Amino acid sequence: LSESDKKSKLISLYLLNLLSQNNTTKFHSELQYLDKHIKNLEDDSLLSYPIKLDRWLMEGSYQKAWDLLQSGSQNISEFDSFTDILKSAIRDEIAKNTELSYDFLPLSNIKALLFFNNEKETEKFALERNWPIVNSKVYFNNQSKEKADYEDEMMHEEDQKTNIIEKAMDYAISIEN
Amino acid sequence: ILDKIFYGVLDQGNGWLYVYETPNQDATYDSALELVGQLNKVVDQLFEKASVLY
Amino acid sequence: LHHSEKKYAEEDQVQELLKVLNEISKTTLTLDPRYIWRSLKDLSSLRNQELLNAETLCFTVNVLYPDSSSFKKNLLKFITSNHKSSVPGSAELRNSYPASFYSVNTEKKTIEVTAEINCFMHLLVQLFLWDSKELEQLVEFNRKVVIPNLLCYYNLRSLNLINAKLWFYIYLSHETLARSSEEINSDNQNIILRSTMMKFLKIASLKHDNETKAMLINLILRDFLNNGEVDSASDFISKLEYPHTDVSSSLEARYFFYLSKINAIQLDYSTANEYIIAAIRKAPHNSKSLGFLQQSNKLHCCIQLLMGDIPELSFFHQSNMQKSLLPYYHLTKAVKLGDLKKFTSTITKYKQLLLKDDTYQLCVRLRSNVIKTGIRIISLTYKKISLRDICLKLNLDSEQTVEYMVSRAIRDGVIEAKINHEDGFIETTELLNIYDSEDPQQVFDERIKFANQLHDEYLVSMRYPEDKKTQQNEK
Amino acid sequence: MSTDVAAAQAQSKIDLTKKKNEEINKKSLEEDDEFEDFPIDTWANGETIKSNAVTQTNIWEENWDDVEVDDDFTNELKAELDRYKRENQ
Amino acid sequence: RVPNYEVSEKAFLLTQSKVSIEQRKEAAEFVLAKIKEEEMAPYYKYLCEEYLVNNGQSDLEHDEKSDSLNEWIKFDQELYNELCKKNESKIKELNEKIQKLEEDDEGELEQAQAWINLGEYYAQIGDKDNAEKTLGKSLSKAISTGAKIDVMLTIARLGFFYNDQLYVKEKLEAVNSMIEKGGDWERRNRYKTYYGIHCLAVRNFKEAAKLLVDSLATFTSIELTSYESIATYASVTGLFTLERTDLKSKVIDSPELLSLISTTAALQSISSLTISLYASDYASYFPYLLETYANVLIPCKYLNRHADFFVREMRRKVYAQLLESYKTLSLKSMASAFGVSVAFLDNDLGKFIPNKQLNCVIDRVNGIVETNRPDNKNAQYHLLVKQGDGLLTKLQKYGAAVRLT
Amino acid sequence: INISNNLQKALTVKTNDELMVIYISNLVRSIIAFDDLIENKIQNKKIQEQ
Repeated sequence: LSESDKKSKLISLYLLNLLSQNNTTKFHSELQYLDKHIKNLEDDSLLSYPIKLDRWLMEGSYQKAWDLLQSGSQNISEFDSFTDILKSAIRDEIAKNTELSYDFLPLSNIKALLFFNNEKETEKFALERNWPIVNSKVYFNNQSKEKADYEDEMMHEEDQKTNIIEKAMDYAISIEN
Repeated sequence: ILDKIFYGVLDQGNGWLYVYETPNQDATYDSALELVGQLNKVVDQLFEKASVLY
Repeated sequence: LHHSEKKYAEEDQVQELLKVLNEISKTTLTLDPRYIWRSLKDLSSLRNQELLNAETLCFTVNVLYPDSSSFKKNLLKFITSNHKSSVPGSAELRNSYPASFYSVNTEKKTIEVTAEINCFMHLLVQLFLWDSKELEQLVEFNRKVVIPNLLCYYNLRSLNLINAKLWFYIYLSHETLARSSEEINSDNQNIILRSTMMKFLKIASLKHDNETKAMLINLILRDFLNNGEVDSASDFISKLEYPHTDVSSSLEARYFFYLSKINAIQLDYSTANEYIIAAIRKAPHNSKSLGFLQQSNKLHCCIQLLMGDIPELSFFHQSNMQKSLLPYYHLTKAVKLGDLKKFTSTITKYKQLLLKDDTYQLCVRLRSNVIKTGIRIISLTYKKISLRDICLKLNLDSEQTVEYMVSRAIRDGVIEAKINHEDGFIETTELLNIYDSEDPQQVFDERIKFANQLHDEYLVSMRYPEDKKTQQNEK
Repeated sequence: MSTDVAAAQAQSKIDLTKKKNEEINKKSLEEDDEFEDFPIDTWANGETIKSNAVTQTNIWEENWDDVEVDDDFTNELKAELDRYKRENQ
Repeated sequence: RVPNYEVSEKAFLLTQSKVSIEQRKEAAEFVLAKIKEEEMAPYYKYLCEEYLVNNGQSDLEHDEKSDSLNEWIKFDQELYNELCKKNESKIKELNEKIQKLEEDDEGELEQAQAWINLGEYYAQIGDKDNAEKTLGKSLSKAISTGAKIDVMLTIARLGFFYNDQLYVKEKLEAVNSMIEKGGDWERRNRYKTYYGIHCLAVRNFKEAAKLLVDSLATFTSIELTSYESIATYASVTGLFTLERTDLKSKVIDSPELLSLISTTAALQSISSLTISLYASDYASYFPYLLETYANVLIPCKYLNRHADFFVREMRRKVYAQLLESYKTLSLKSMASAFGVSVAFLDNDLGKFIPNKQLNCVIDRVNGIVETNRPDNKNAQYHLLVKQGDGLLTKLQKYGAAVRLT
Repeated sequence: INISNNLQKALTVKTNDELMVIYISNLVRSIIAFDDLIENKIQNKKIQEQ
């Protein structure tokens, strides 16, 4: 990567793209290759934009990740093709996490936490993450149960969890070999 | 409770006393402790004899 | 002078030659020949330096050669030319050498030893490069000369075992060249070297030779790590044919170290830790093994901090390598105490130190790990703790912010807490009591399985040496 | 100290002439020994022996009371501040 | 011989700035007088050297800094003039004694006795080096068997003086080989007292408490240390290791400790602390603990090293008793009871709970200290699997290793 | 099953004990077979002499 001067922008764009697609594993695998030739030979000048962005999401600081994008659009060039996608990544991750963290929120409180902007957005995101609204309240407990029914439709689960009867047989026969 | 003649636990904040008088270990677990302890020693001892290969 | 020195040096080599010769020409016993070449090497290294550098050439002329002599001659010119007492009538005798065969038998030309001697003669070329610790001509010339000749052999069991050790030196000097100087040709030659190892991995598999299979695999994974492509190495280990069949334990130790790096950064620390412990165990423990030991102890500790565990303080203090584990004693402390301020300050000093050992990459993500440990302390001390109290201790900006951070952690199930946002506290949900669940059956499945593994392994190996000994004569 | 019991791994694997080629070979790809490299680079590693009583070499078994700050000054503080508070309760 | 334990203790106080200058300046005045009298000038060099930085700056063998506030550790040139003079007077006598008694009958025994005296004189002036050599020649030729053990224990005595753990250890190893050959009950008692101190300096207190509590009951001061130091040192190490039931048997209801009563400030300090732990009082425990540290742990050289551990464990032990006996507490009641506050208690607990000592949580929201110490099967299963997992690994290394060769 | 687990480990030590003890025998046997080769020379020499 390169003898151009366009390099610092383009390389930055390579990293940015991967985070909009939500792959942390692929982001490190790519970052590691770049990492040798960019380190103090190009520093981090615009390359600090995708790396700090990763860093805010790994800490769990989705508040700081939200703000970063907003401030990256007061320096808007061609960053706008990803900011729309990258706003979605934050609201999603907060939603998968909070199934294990709450049992319910009112409509005000679920807006404030996951950052929805408009009232209609609060209820629309509910249908998609399959939480019912009952009495103006979203319930994460229902997602819990929905996850639970999928486990039971496994045909994988007899041998995996293992019947008590299979385990005893399993131990017995090793000796008999 | 430290004297250990009825050994229960006192609730300062909810103001109850519960009495516990149930066994505080199982016999097979205690006899197991002696057993695995010994095997730990033994394997070191074998190797001392079996290091003639080295 | 020259003759007296070169015959005396040659005579000590001829003894070493008859040891290898009997095994390869009567068909090998795999395990025992592999071990003799390792010992051979150490003596040979000293012998080349001693009593002139043209003894190696003199030896070549004396023993039967189809044209191997010209390869040794070119090499001789780089290290300063000598060709005296290294020509016939000072460097020829056919008698008492069955590794040239008798005078009468050479004339008939019904005898063949040009093959097996050529393969070992290449070891001398490869050693002479290593003894000198020179590069230049020697890097490119040895690589060029020897390799078409291993591809001119049809590739027998005896012969693959031998040529496996020629690869180490070709790799080490290329890498050493690449690091020394910057040109685009070095990048260019890098691709052709890799490809040659890949080609040769496929051929030796057909033939079922283990020493060659393992060797190439190990060298090429290091090449992927240095360039930083995870993608190539991860595809290369999923091909999944690495041999344990007729290898050394050092080889196993090498392999495991590469898997740990790949697995650690692909955010699977559980399995990366389990390989790096094994890498150390499988590895011999000595002072000629000090790089391996030092770097595997460094890497292991970086892996525990990535988990959220703290390596033992006692690990660092009672290591006799405590001087270089000075950065790591510091990080393990910074993470424990949970201070953000201490973690930044420490990495700033030992940025360079970490960059050397390829543990700097791990440390960028240990920035995340500070926060996590600090709230693991908070979970164990306090079971109900208001949001404000957490913010005052840990200097966190808002009550909303710290909830986001705790959510991330309890998604991964480390802290195992549950937030009450409305009610304005976080309530630890861990209490265990799991002998009441069926989970101890699953723990017991592994331990019985583990014990089982040894019960097979002893049995198969034990009867194996005994067979030979009865079959063979005894006194 | 290295994984598990260090003394068991010392006892297990020793020098042989068979094992010598292999130890070196391993060590060289990793590059150098990185215990005699280090003090050239840093200009000595300063391991405390004047600041701990179980040093950095570890005479026997280590205190983990050197991670904390002497908590006697703290308890001495704690007590006095309660007496004044206690008085005026 | 005798003045070594006295000098060492007194010399230590000076270094420490946690003790009041009133105690230090007394200590120096006593010991400076002993230093000229006994010629302890080689030991006096050792002292100013060993620190270095923070005391031992005001000398004529160091350039003066403001760091040292003793100038009672400051040499004289007069001191050296007597040193040499005395060294010659005594040493010269002893030589003549060897040369006389090579002639006279039965030189195996006699020559050996003058070499025993050479060590005494070297012990006196506090040079262990030349003593090592002269007592080595005494051991080598014919003397009584029990006298060989006394000779070794003298060498080891000098090793406590300088305070090298590795030297004392080796000297005590030869004693414990020679211990049942002589059969001597006399140098077996002596062995527990010497070997007491070594174990006291080790972090292991379990062996320190077994030797030092036994040695109370039949205690030897013939070429040994005071009972005052040992009764205190014995109480400290017993407090840690013994549990409440055995605490009662071996410390409090010890007839020997009873009879010694309160006559040393040290003794009074540790005695208080064990009783108040025992009888379940908490108000008075908190100021007792502070006093024990100030007057007992610090002046002692060997418990300086275990000073911090004592404070942690002691709080941990009193908590344990309380936490066992209660399901729930308030943060209010617990704090008030020990005699601290709500703000202070919250910090004390944030040390020991994340290390997993007490197995308890504090509800900040409610205002309670909840107890959740597992005593069930789950706790027990965890202990068991830790023993088998160290086994499975150790089989894997020994098994594999033999498989290759 | 807890008690079954402790027993299974205990046997793993017996089975490994048997392995150790064979390898000692094989170690010795390597040396005994080596000795035959030397010893022949000693036998051959006698026939010539006597």
